[PDB]
This record gives sequence, C-alpha cells and structure tokens, in this order.
Amino acid sequence: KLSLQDVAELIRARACQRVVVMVGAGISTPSGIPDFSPGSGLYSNLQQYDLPYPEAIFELPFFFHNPKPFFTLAKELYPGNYKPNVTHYFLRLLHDKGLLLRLYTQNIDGLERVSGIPASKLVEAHGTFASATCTVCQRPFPGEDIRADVMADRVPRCPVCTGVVKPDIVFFGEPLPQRFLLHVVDFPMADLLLILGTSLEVEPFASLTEAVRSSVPRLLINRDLVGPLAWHPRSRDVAQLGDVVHGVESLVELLGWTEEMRDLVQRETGKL
Ligand SMILES: CCCCc1oc2ccccc2c1C(=O)c1cc(I)c(OCCN(CC)CC)c(I)c1
Ligand SMILES: [Zn+2]
Repeated sequence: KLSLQDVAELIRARACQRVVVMVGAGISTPSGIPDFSPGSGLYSNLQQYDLPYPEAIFELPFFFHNPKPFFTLAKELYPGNYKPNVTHYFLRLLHDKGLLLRLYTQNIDGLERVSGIPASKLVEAHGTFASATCTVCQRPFPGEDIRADVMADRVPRCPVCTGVVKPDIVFFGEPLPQRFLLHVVDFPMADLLLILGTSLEVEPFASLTEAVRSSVPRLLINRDLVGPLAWHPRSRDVAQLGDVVHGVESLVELLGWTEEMRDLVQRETGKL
C-alpha cells in the first residue's frame, strides 16, 4: 500500500503525467471564502440587507424577482478580491510541468483561473464568474465585459436585447455545464486521481471517483477519510488527512517543489 511519498515519486518520475484533479471547498476556505453563515462582511451585506433564506441567492425565480443579492456575491467574489493559496499554486505548478490533464472544481471562487491555470484545463462544474450569459437571448459574454457594472452595483444588461446578463454560475435545478461531459474522455485517460478539500459524497462527483481504471492511484487530501473513497477503497488509494493546506505543503516538499512554489507565489502576488 502506497504512501504520500510514493505518489510524489510517481510524479517526480513522470510515471503519472495525465493527472485528473477534483477539488472542493476545503481548498478555498483558507483563502477566506465560505463553503456554499453569521459574522462576515458578506453576510452583513446580503443575509441582512436582503435574502429570505440562504439558497434563494442561487434560485432563478428569486433571481429574476431581485438580482441584487446575487450580484452582491458576484461583486465580493469577482476575480481580484481573494488570493489563491498554496493549494491552487500547487495545481498551477502541476499544469506548468505538463502533468495536469484536467481540474474539476466544485468551487465558484474562480481561484483556479486567478492562479493562472488556463480555462481549457478546467471544468468549473458549478459554473464561473469568468463568463456570463444574457438571460433572454442567450448571448455569451466574457466576465470582464460586465465587471464595471458589477463593481458599480448595476445589474448588467444585454446590449442586443436589454435582458439581464447573468454570470455563468449554476443555479438550483439547472443542468451542469456542457464541459462537464469531458469526464467521459478524461476519467479513462487519467493515470492519477487527486482529490483535494472534499470527499465527493454527492452525485455525480461521487461516481466519478470510481471512473478511473483500477490500477490508478487515488490520493485524498481531506479532513477525513469518508465518502466513496472510504466506502469502496482500492488497493492503490492513499489518504493524507487533517489540514488540507499542511497536506499539500507536505506533498510539495516531497516533490521538491518548495522553493519553486515560493518563487511562483512571490511573482504572482507581485502581479496581483
Ligand atoms: C447535479 C448536481 C448539481 C450540483 C449543484 O448545483 C447547485 C446549485 C446551487 C447551489 C449548489 C449546487 C450544487 C451543489 O453544490 C450541490 C448539489 C446537490 I443535488 C447537493 O446535494 C445535497 C446532497 N444531499 C443528499 C446527500 C444532502 C446529503 C449538494 I450537498 C450540493
Ligand atoms: Zn440578450
């Protein structure tokens, strides 16, 4: 049975070169973002100035009745406000070394892109602020195109039809984005599965943990060994439990990437 050190050695040797990564809230709580709660600036602004129940912010009928609470969230989360942490920059290094096949994220914070991972390596399964769509005519827009409006508290409008333009966040009851169907080709192709800051207990992600081939190691860096990896373990599974930040930092040191990480972060926080 494999250790965290064993997985790092596979990566160093390039024996695993087609890494599929699945990430959740656990990697973004350290940047200061909540899992999608009294006491924060955000909550003082929405959950008090005007939401009726927390979930309404992600419901379409509410949205069309009153888009302001949702846009308060967009303004708080739009790229630039929060910083990627070591977990995101680990995945950035993985990509820059040619080892990342795809990163599947449950998060909407956008920090994978802010860390510099290109859109084509990402599957933002719960959607993104990086793009937006007219709710009436379906015209797509880059997220930059509505940024002035979002930062100024204006509800963005389509210049063709004047419909409300909504960031491409997945709302209750909507289908997952089309890119999610990359799983069909990605999972068979993976030669390593890394799962960070979630246990993927909820479908369709749960089932995806079993879509890699039987010889593929699955590394869970998560608070606990729970979920599908716990219910149906495989002989090449590895669990690094406790703090996901320490976990990643540990893996980065075993990889020998600690100094390169320090240089990346210093360049990157220079530019932001
Ligand atoms: C088909 C999967 C939908 C994914 C999804 O769309 C959302 C829209 C707004 C807010 C959240 C989501 C969201 C999820 O994050 C999500 C979806 C489901 I369905 C979901 O199910 C709850 C699981 N449930 C049964 C075990 C409680 C244990 C959970 I938790 C999160
Ligand atoms: Zn339109």
